[PDB]
Amino acid sequence: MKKEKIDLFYGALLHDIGKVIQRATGERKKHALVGADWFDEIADNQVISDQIRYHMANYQSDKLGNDHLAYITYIADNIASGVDRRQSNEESDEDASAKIWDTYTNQADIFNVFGAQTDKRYFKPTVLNLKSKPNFASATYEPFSKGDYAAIATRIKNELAEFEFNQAQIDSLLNLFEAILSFVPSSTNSKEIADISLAEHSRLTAAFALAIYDYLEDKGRHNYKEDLFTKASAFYEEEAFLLASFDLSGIQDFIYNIATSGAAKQLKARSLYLDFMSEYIADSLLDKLGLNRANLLYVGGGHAYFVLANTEKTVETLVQFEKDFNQFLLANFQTRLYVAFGWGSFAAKDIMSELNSPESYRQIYQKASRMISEKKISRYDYRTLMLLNRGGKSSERECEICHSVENLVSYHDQKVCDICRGLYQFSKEIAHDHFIITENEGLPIGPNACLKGVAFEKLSQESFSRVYVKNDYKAGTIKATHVFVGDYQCDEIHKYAALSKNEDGLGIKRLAVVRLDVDDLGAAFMAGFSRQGNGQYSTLSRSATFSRSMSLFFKVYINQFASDKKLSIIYAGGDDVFAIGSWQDIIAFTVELRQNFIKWTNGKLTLSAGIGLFADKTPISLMAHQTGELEEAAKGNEKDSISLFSSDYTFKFDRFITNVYDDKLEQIRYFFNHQDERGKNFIYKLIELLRNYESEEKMNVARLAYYLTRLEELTDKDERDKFKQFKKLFFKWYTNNESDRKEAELALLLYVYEIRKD
Amino acid sequence: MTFAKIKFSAQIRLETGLHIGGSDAFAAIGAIDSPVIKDPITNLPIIPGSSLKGKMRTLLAKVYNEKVAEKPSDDSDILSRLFGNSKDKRFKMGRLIFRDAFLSNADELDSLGVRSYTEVKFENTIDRITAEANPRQIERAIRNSTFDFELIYEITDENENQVEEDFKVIRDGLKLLELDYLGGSGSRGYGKVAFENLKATTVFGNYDVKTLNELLTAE
Amino acid sequence: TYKLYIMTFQNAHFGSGTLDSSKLTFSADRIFSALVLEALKMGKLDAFLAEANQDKFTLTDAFPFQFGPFLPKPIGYPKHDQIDQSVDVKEVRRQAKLSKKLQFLALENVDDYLNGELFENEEHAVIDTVTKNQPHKDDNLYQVATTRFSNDTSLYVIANESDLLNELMSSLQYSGLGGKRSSGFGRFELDIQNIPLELSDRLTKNHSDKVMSLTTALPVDADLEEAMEDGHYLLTKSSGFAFSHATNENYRKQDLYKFASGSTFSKTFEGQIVDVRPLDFPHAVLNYAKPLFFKLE
Repeated sequence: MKKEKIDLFYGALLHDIGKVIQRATGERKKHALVGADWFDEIADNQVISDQIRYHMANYQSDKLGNDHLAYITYIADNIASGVDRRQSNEESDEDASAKIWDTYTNQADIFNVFGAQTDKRYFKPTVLNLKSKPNFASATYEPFSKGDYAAIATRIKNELAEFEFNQAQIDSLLNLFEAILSFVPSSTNSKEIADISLAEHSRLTAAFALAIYDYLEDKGRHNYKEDLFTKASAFYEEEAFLLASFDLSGIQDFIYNIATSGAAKQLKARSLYLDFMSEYIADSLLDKLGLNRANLLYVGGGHAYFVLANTEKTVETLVQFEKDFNQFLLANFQTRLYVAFGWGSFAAKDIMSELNSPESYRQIYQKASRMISEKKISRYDYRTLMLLNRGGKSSERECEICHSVENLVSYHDQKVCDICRGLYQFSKEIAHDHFIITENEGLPIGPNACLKGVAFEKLSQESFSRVYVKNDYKAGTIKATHVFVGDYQCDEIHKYAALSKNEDGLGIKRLAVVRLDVDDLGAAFMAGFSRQGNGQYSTLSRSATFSRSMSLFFKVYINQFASDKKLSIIYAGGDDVFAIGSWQDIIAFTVELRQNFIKWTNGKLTLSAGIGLFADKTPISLMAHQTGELEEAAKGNEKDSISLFSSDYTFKFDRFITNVYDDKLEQIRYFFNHQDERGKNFIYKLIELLRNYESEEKMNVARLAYYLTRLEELTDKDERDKFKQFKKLFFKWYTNNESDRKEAELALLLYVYEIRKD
Repeated sequence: MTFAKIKFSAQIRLETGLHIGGSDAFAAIGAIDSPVIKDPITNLPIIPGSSLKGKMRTLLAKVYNEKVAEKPSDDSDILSRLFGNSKDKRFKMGRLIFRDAFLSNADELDSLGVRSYTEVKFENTIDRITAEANPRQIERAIRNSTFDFELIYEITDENENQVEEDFKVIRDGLKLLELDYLGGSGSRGYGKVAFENLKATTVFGNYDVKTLNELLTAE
Repeated sequence: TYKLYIMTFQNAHFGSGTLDSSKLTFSADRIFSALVLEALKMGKLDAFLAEANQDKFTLTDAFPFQFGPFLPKPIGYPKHDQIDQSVDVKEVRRQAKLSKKLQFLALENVDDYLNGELFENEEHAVIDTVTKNQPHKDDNLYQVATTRFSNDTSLYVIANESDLLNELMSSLQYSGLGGKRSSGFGRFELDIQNIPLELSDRLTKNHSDKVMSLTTALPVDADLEEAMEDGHYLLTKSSGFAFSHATNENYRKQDLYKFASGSTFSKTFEGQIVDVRPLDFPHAVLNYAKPLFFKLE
């Protein structure tokens, strides 16, 4: 990147730190001046400082040149706002500014406008920490506090005291933003809802400024004052932006297809390796376009979105990188993995709220989806398939994990391919925090580029081009890019079968796999905000903060939801969650995750979960397949449902928490913990009567009545009354309806799983 | 002599509770700690063909194996030419095509008055130094249940002089399986079966099964 | 092109690459290899090879048959020209997910799906896995997945009425198809039916309109470029270990990437009975990738 482009980037990203400084200090000066003379106290760079000072176009624009970068930055702000900031007349009247700006309101929850209308909730400004409890939005967190902003200002001042404004530090500073301004409102004006975080708003402003600079450089237009200030309304109609995207097909099949022992380490290493491959695709594509991570809207699950400048050069680099990375994937993974790129051209007009059409809003994203689907349908040309079908290989042995025949090597008396050997090596290197991109050493992550996890102390001894830091919010001594994954691991996978037993030997020696998915996440992205305000709440800002909130919940918060639990989160990105553990801790973790998701999204997004129960030493591919089948069965029950151990036990999830776990199972525990062997053995007769009800309804209710009262008569006199209570309650459950019948059956099944001695 | 296929239709009738077992996904939710293998759809007890093939091969390994069978791959020619053998040229695929066994008297069992097709057997173990009894429960495919047993032996031009020896091997396997158990804890009174209406009929091609049936049934 | 061979199954295991997986329907390569093996073991291998090399021979992938010939979902025809709806994005994504989940349409409504109508899947078979062991060294535990059909669901294949093919089919119905055939899984009962009058007029081999392949076929090099330049398709691997009686050790037969069904093309093409034998081994492995097309609207 050019030095001018870097200065434009920094001026557009730091143009709104003045709001934070003003709120921390309480000064009545304009935020632009406060940010500018704060920047002058920490760094001697006139271009960034006066970009921050003059991002307000009405503030003495005559003192800037016609080619000044500020005229870019200012218009980028209007784009990242999805709102016209001039037509409001908030920019020329100080008295009206003191009346409209409600600086005493914190950031509002993005879900206050999602779906139907409910009670508004607000976030208290807090610094993100990997070990801190979730910051739940509450209606009582609306009032503004200066004390929270004081610590924010102190930390940002301390971190930027010795900051070098260079390309290599770029991503590091962005991470600092994500650590600090993710819960600080971007604007406090009364007429708008403050559900855009200032970090996200600044990131969008910087991305749009870089895109506008690239588009104008390609067109040979250097008079930014005339183009973006004098003719800003005319430029809002120009077709100058691209919403691009890529999807990597084959991720789940590549991760979960393991056939031999040691599947555990390969499984986690493959999940992390595909996440890093998607990250490397995004980073290398940005590097080829001379952009940075600010242009990145979303990366997750192999799905990623970019906002780029609409030029023939951008299209040529897109298709060239498409061909190069597909050639690399054909060389290494054959047809197992395939990346597909699409891009849809859109203008500024269609991302505002006074000029966007909700149809147009979606249309922006739509074109790209249709093009990606078309390229996914038609994958390879005639050369590629003619080459892949050439055969000519006389091989007697194969790889024992993914059944590959390319470059077989011996390892632990077992034949594995080069990629399997790389994941074998990488599984031991997952424990490190730093991952480097070298030219030859490590797992091949891209064209002439390999990924290698190396500890910190050895980082000085290796030649690298890019460094990723996993689950770290601290700006370290090394200029790196920060990525977040869900990778809590309590023990090795083969031990969770034995770990289910307690100290007294209670508990079945079985493991469990949970697959969880948030329903209609794509519809949430596309039209979740269009239901309120007659579609006016549909801007890229709201989709971007929805993406960031989903990432915050499913990449770092899930690690705290997994705390102290005997489980491993193999894959947690976007909407799909995959964990393997002891069955009690797995079900526990699923219940807590959804309760906290319902509290996080205010009941707007629901979850469907499938919890398969499996024995020790079972193949992992079969595990994933059965648990995904249960997840789909749960998806079939009008969504918001949980499927426990079978498609038969599919329940509405809220009913599962309220009725199955803490209502029926608790009473069954309270009763049968006080009972001898005969009462515990009567559970099997109870279950058999529950299963056979449909065939012999009245005879079965007779038999159940008999069995309950014979156990009445067998119970001691002191314990008789509690039995009468349980007998009445269970008879009511059995005679009420089929839903309570199935719930009682599941509660009995869970309890008999808990007490099993074998 | 040209292609032929001979089918040994029979009706396995459990004289004692059968416990083939193997609860993995569907039968795993049985709440018994040892569920019998069932049909995923009708939840009916099933005798898989693998159980019959394995038990017949292990039983004939004690009669038609002159050398000690350290591994099934090192079985005698007679056994490996019927049950197959992965590590030889001629005997890669065997001449015996077993089939699963499904309940066929479910209506008769309903007429008798049963409520379930799998009983629960309660057992216990007595310690020797102490005397505390540890109890346990295991499922049992109830007796007087019939399963359709159907095994096909293929007759090929090259393997024609060995038809009589093969027929003796099937006879000695079916009547050894009638004396030993069929899966489960057979040494404690389990899995006793009986092949009723044991009849061999040529199906594809043609053969003189009329000489085989008389020496198959009765004696 | 002539018959509607139906085969009622009760339990079968068609591997998808691993022993623990079992597909609902088998591909044409599996049944072609089964027929070739049956002809070889009976003695009349050369007659079946001569019939297969002729252009009159036809074979299609197994498709479900439940009170009416069912067919593969046309890949690439949910086309927006007949799928434009005014519903909200929630319903749009729900119907897109339902279409993507659909794998087999009924012949009675195939054109209806081409008009934009929406259909759902049907209860055909349950994919269950059974765990077995080897009690000879007491250190083995394997798992086999099966595809036990019900709801009176059979499978059907489209082949010419020929005495040889009918005899090989009748011999195959007591040999099983795919998987552990000598363990119970794979057996079926044969029946021979005539093609319904709503299918024979469209079941084709040569026009210039848009034709859904009903077979995992691989075009020759002459028309491959013209096939993919205006075609919608899917790719499947026909890899595996080549079953053979002339080696003491198994050999991985050559990998092959074939166009699945239903891949739509702008025109018909020619297939191949491709040799995928490892080098220096007398008898070869034949992979059948020859098209049987369906005419569309």
